[PDB]
Amino acid sequence: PQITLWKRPLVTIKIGGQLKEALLDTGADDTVIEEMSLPGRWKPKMIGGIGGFIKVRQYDQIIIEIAGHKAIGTVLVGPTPVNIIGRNLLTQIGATLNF
Amino acid sequence: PQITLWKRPLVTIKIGGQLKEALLDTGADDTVIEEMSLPGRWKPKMIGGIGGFIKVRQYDQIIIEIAGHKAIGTVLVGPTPVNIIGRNLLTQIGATLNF
Ligand SMILES: CC(C)CN(C[C@@H](O)[C@H](Cc1ccccc1)NC(=O)O[C@H]1CCOC1)S(=O)(=O)c1ccc(N)cc1
Ligand SMILES: [Cl-]
Repeated sequence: PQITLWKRPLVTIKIGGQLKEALLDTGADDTVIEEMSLPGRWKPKMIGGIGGFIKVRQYDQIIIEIAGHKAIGTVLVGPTPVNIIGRNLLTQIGATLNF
Repeated sequence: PQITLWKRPLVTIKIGGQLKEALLDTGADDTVIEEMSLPGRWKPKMIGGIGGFIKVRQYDQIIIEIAGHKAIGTVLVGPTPVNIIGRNLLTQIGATLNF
């Protein structure tokens, strides 16, 4: 699908059995999802941006269905205002920025 | 061009006669650049990032060249980790997300 940017590029995703809305973000290195429970071991990490840093839990090898496309990779779970799909998963679904 | 996301989508921008590096950021509503001197009066603006809200200076009708493409629009100046080209200017250069 070809997504224009007149508005936030939001899509529906499936993770850990729940349905959520997330932003397709080329500016985000890794994917970050709001507080939720995920299975497995995790390790703490700090990610920073506009406003500073937040502490997140790094879960590896998580499966996510992005707009009907399955993908595997690291997911950061923490107090983010919005669910963000980063480059680590955008690449897996073959997303590109065109102009 | 067609930009894959295996690495940060960085591009050269030309603003105020200077060459700078900037990130094509679909998850950013506005364009935010590091401290520098811009012409005209500014208005105050509050923007929200991953770590909270910050105060920036808004300059309108600034001429900016993004990867060789000329745009003219709003540019915010403040304490940002990297120069960010947000949706306000991406729409001007006709950028889309495809997959
Ligand atoms: C600042 C860039 C370099 C990185 N951020 C991505 C950006 O797309 C970020 C996404 C976002 C949108 C709305 C609320 C909160 C975050 N937009 C952003 O700050 O929008 C501001 C600037 C203009 O409009 C509002 S990040 O969230 O800090 C980040 C850092 C590390 C990881 N692993 C993932 C995400
Ligand atoms: Cl590829």
